[PDB]
Amino acid sequence: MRSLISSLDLTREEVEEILKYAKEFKEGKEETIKASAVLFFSEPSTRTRLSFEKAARELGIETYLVSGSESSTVKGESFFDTLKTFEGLGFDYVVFRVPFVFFPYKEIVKSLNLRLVNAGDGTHQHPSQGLIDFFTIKEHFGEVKDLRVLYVGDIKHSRVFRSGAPLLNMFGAKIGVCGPKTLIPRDVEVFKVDVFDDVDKGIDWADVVIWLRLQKERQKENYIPSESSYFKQFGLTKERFEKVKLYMHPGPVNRNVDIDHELVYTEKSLIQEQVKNGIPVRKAIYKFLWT
Amino acid sequence: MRSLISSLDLTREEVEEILKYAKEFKEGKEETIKASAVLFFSEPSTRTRLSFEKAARELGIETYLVSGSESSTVKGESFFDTLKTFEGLGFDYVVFRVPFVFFPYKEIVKSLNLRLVNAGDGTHQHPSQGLIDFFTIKEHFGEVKDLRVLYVGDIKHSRVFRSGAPLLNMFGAKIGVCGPKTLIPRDVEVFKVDVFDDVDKGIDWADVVIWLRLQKERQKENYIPSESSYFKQFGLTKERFEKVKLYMHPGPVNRNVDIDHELVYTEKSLIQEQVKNGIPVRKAIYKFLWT
Amino acid sequence: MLKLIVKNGYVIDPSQNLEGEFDILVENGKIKKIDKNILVPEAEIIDAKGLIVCPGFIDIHVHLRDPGQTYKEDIESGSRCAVAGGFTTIVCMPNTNPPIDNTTVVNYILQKSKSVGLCRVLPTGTITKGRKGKEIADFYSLKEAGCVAFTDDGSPVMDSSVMRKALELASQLGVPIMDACEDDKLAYGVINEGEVSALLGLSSRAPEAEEIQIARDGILAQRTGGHVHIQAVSTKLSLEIIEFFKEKGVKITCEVNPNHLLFTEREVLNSGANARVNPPLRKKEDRLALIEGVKRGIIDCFATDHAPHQTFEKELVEFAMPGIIGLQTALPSALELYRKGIISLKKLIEMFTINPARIIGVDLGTLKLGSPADITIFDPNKEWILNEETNLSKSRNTPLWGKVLKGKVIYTIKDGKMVYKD
Amino acid sequence: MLKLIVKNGYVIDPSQNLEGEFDILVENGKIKKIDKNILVPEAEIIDAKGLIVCPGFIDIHVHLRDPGQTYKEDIESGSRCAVAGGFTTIVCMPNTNPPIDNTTVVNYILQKSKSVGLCRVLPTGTITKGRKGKEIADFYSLKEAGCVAFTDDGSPVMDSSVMRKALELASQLGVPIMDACEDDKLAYGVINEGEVSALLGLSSRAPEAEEIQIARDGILAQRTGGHVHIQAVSTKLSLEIIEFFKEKGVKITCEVNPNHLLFTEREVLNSGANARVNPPLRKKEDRLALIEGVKRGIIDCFATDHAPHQTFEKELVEFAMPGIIGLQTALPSALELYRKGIISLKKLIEMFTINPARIIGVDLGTLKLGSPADITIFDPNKEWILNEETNLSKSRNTPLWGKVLKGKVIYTIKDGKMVYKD
Ligand SMILES: O=C(O)C[C@H](NC(=O)CP(=O)(O)O)C(=O)O
Ligand SMILES: O=C(O)C[C@H](NC(=O)CP(=O)(O)O)C(=O)O
Ligand SMILES: O=C1C[C@@H](C(=O)O)NC(=O)N1
Ligand SMILES: O=C1C[C@@H](C(=O)O)NC(=O)N1
Ligand SMILES: [Ba+2]
Ligand SMILES: [Ba+2]
Ligand SMILES: [Ba+2]
Ligand SMILES: [Zn+2]
Ligand SMILES: [Zn+2]
Repeated sequence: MRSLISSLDLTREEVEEILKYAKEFKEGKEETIKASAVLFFSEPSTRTRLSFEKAARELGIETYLVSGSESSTVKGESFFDTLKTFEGLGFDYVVFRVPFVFFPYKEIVKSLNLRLVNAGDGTHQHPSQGLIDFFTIKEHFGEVKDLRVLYVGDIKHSRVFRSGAPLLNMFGAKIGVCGPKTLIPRDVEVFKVDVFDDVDKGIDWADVVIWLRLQKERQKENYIPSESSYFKQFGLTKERFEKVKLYMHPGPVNRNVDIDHELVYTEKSLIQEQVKNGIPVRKAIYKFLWT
Repeated sequence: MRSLISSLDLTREEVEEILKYAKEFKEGKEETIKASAVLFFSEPSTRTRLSFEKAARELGIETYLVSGSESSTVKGESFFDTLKTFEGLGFDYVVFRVPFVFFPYKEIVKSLNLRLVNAGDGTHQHPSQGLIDFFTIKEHFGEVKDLRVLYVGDIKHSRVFRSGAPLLNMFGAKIGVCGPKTLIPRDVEVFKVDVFDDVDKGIDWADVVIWLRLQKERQKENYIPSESSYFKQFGLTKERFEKVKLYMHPGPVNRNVDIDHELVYTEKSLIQEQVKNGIPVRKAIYKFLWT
Repeated sequence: MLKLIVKNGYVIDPSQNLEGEFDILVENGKIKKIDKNILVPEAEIIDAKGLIVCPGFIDIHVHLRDPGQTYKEDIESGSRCAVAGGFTTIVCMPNTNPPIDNTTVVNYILQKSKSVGLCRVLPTGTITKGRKGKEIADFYSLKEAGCVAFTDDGSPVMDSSVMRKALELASQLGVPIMDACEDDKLAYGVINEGEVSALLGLSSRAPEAEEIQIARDGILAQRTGGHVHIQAVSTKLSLEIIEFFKEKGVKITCEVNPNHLLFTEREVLNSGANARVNPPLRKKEDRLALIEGVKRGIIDCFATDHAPHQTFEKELVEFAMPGIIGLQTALPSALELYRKGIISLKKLIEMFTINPARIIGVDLGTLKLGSPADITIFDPNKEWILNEETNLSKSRNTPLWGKVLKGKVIYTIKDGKMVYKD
Repeated sequence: MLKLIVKNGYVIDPSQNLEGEFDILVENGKIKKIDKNILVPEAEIIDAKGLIVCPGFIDIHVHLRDPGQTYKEDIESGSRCAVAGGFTTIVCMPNTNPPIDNTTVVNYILQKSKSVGLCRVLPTGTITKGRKGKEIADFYSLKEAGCVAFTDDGSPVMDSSVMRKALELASQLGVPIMDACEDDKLAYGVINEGEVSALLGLSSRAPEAEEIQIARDGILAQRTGGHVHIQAVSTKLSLEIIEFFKEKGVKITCEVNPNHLLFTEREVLNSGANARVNPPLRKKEDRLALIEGVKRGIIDCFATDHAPHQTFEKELVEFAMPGIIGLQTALPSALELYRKGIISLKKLIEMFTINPARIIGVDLGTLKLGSPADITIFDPNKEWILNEETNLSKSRNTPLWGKVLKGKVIYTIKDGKMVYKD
């Protein structure tokens, strides 16, 4: 009966198990889980919320949606008390996305009779996205071992990076980061990463590049002089398209900031593939947590 | 084919009937009602909305959710016209929570081919919560007759008090109130209540104490000098915990305002029990209103 | 100090309907026995022969200026004034700087007063935070720390719900509101709206400013059940309004500043800014009505509103700080009414002792067996002059400066200890 | 209490280069003689056989939370912690509520501390009014009332002229500035900018925030002639900068929180919000540099920055109040360095006694003849656990909660009076 709060808590075996279910679901496996899930979102979401929702429903899980600013959070109900409320209401799963870092989480998880699934907690973790990104990379290449995976952009504020990098590392991939030096953590090498000052070197090095969106709503000061200059320095431009081998973006894309307006859906883009992998990976997670 | 707008409209027999269904549902009774319900919330809610929703779904009722500020209320549709819209759309039930007092209501109820269920109307009524509180008290003690039930806090702004007190009274319980004198109605004795100036006397008197949240979003001026002083004067502090026999809170709790941070889930607290009783009581209400 | 005897004095204890020539035995700071010619082995003796012996006086309206304005007065200088005037208990007002709207300021005052060790100083809290008139203060914490009442003195409360809420929360706690009654739209000038303002063109303060708030407070007291104490009453209509609410059983009490018994607005022409005070000195008809309100029991007690200000704050009337010192002059001032046969000596003592005690709900102002040995001993006939030789205040601001007073404290006793002697 | 003798202990008084097995005679709260086998008629005796006897410890960085946050700790609970930890003198920080920026708050603390009567509590004042960082506070009135230093702890001063003006006006008065060094543009997150912030995405506080202000303060101290004391030093570069100014003869002193000697940022992963502190726990290299700065005499004293917060203020790191309690754990924590042979026992005592005394200019931290009999007696080897049985703080916020400590106070003596015993 467990929870998935952080990629850092998954063993190799657990990832193999999840991704095996995900592949099975992608190939059309049906399965019924008689459960209910409440999806508690106090940050915006399109794909993460809808894929968790649709994944649940296709498994027979009844889904309930609560957005933070309509919930009794507005009356001062703490995060813990909200989850405890979900527990009293008989929910089996709680899929949550919140604007703060949920750390420490272990004692709270342990104290609840609930299957908690982190759909994003501030700048901290988004484990299902890391799983989707790993699965997407693996589906493309066969294995991730020794692959060179470059993340570009706002690393500092990225729960997508923090969920994906450890999983890739754990299976022998090599991670690189490139972005405005103001948005690269000083001790980013805690993820065993190479740092590229220059995105063109990073792109030549990379087997796959994951562009990340500027987390403007999370940034406590201005970190970059401008979006169009950022695009020239770091973005997937038309010139860079010739050289890029393959690329990803967890979404949503900011066109002409991250990726050129014309380059979102090319034969080199796995972006739509990440979307399509959302439901099977998120089904795999409900299943993996069903005891 | 009726509605439940106010506790004041329930006879003894009706309450016995509702609570009998609630007990049956709590003990696992299944039942199907082929109906649809629209849940129309223009104030925040977690537990009331989710328990009405989950209650409906477990009875086979299709549920639809509308939050006020996404609805055509924003285009000037009046409350009545919204309900009439629900009627044209074929809803059987309308569960509503609104920021104003729905009074008078009888003529409007009578004019609609709908089962209206008040999930909270301003400072006026919240009948399902009064039923849940009565049921919770009754499940604990066996009967409510001659029990001493103390409500603490913002009485003036409390639809929870106004729904619970008449039901308890009707079955012979004794109601007491204690709170900032600025938040006790001058003619609170219209509920046949004793008034305690001092929460420690109230706590010694009470068999069960229901802490109420300060209705800050309803208060038209400042009534108390501060939240931490309120907590010292009226809150369930650690010192008071030794003396309190049993306690409740309709939720959400404001920790260290109503109830000490450590005292929300103790062996003396029925708070979680109120949450767990939500669905069976709200099922009982749908059933009670199904003709 | 195990044992003290106050011998041969004329004892008056109105709380007990007790008077005559009796001795008082004090044991461990407390009243032990009251009887004819008491004698005990190894006792301290003070001889009160030819003098009046009564409970220590209680002044429920004093400005100690401490913290924040200690060049005017401080807890020490005010306490010396108090005891030199016969007061063993004073209530200090909360218009200090910082104001008494938190428990730190209360505790500072309590601790400093204990260190000084002359009279009991009982703090009040503000009605509003910062005394700004907008938000009720934390009554619960302030009462628990030792405040005995709430007032925004010397500022009125202008919002009626604020005042209502003050009364509600205070009565819930069992303590009164003391209200400084002067509507600030009608009282923003410097002296009474009467003959002197008309003659000189000084800005004025309308008597209705006081009356309207007293009427408001009586109504609020009536409807909330709270107790409101009206500070420094100054007009005939005011007393009429108070009596109208007292007649209905409303918990409304009041006090008079003895200066308002002695002086009218005309004093502004003789004493300049030392007659500037809020509420102002008003007309003859008001002065006489006040005396009549004392006689008829409408005014519940004397209270000085001892309000010291320095000489440079008492120059041009327009710029002068309002207030008059009075702790050392209260008794001879009151005794003027006794001499004219307006009140009895018992009545004068009631107004200084048991009446103020009952207003603030303290068990003092009494010589009941077992109660604290707070005793004042005075000569109703002894003449003296308030001047540099005799003034214990840091300030001098009173029209009685340099004038002959009749009536004077010989001994002040607090918990069985002599804290003052002539 | 005329006469007390501390017998058979191993006395260490670094201020006098005095050590050996000596007895101490105390007369009227003061040190009278120190000699082999002293014996006097009708003396109190405490036997210190097998124990270390030294001057009472002085902690120049303590949060008493009093006034205004007394649910965290108050003067009483903090004083019990102090004495249980071997401290006879503590300096309290001014980030109370209301803050210590006026003489009422100073006096409240002084008087309350006298009532409590366990250790000497020396207040500091704020650098700025309200600690808002804009206007210098009234140093003159605050020093006169008893403040021994000014700090805006736990807020940095961001304007350089404000800091310069603080240093100028303080040095004119002969008192130091204690500066909470963390530039608020570079330190507005919750933990160190290192591995843990990178791994978890918690907002961070850059080591340069501390370094830049320490460098600024050394320069200001140099040019004004004022004395600046750097609180809770936490990085290698910081110590390098301090030493650079000490080398030039600048009056700059510093302290280390023993927690920074014991823990790194990694502790955030093991203890969660009980490792949230400003300045943060930083890296291994910093921890080791700190220990090296203690060894080489760059760090002048230990000071706890005892900073209690309740458990509900120590839940999710992002929302947690920063701070660690430390008064009861300072000594065993320090003794860890003694056990590893990093510092001598004399050196450890210097850092708790004479060094902090000299920083704040008080004649304490000594067993000199005629000086106050503030004496601490301790067992360097006695094991205990900080838990519910043993904690005297109202709060529990320390990563050492529940862990085995070695080194413990057996007796604390203040003015010849035993105020604590094991
Ligand atoms: O928002 C991003 O930049 C990446 C990532 N995005 C998503 O999960 C997609 P969505 O917000 O549409 O669910 C996230 O961290 O929320
Ligand atoms: O809000 C309260 O204080 C009591 C009561 N609360 C509830 O019904 C719980 P919720 O708002 O989470 O549905 C209400 O009146 O809405
Ligand atoms: O209301 C007040 C306050 C007082 C003072 O100086 O405090 N002086 C006055 O004359 N009237
Ligand atoms: O600068 C500070 C202040 C302190 C507090 O809680 O007062 N706690 C800290 O951790 N750092
Ligand atoms: Ba695992
Ligand atoms: Ba009916
Ligand atoms: Ba919305
Ligand atoms: Zn006054
Ligand atoms: Zn500090």
